[PDB]
Amino acid sequence: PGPVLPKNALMQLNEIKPGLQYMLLSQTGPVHAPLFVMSVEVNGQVFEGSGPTKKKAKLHAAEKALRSFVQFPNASEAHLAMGRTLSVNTDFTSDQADFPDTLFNGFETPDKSEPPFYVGSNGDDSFSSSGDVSLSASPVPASLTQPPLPIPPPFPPPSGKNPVMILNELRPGLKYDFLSESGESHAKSFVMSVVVDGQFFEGSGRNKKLAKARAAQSALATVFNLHLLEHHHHHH
RNA sequence: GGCAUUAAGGUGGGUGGAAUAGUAUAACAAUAUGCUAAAUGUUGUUAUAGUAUCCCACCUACCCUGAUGCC
Repeated sequence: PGPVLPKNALMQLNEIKPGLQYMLLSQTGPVHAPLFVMSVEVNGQVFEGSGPTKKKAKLHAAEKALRSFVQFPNASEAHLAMGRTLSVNTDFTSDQADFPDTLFNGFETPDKSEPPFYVGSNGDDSFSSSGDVSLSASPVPASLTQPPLPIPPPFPPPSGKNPVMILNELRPGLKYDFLSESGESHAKSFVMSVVVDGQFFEGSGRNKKLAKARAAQSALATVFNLHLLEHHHHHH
């Protein structure tokens, strides 16, 4: 239907509030996933809530203490004739609200190019199947819109710019890999590859920096629908 | 065969610099709940800071290749 807001628990607490008290426990963790546990006290009942940042913590705390407090807005008696326990009858289930979507078929080109389409006496294994794999990605199919190579066509490397950061600051939502060399310590030719939005790029060089500058340059221009050698003053 | 000097490239480590990210602290205003009043909440603007992510430069060590000289 739509989103929700804490203003409910906030207003409601503000109403019931006879003069309550908020506490802040924990508050420790990494620099980007800190945990705060705020505990809220009314009439001697305290309820603790664990959220990132103080907002959600105090919120959940307020909710709990609200629901408890509405049953003890005042007191004059107590007992011990009650308690609580645990269970394990929930380690399994019999219902859901979602479904799988994984692959179930796949194929590979039977030859260096597409097979005939006007004959029936030049083979015996290209008209009696439609797939042979569903658990791998080793095939090398095509789309008649780009060469069948595992890589896009060649591109010119940079000569003073550095596309690794531009890309890693316009769309850092990628991953990179590094690939083999071709010498002992001289005439070396290392390479890097990348995967970006699902596409794949690669680039070689005399060192790891130059190789990433070519693989990145390729990834940037293609995925950003832009280029790197057609301007030089877009900013200053 | 060993030794000296000179030069090119690559790799590891250390140091320094920059950008991005989330959180936190502090100030100001507005908006909301009550408006008897108090208090609190929500949002906006501004300033500051440990860290994490990533890059760049410098320094050092190592590896390797070229050139020349001596024995």
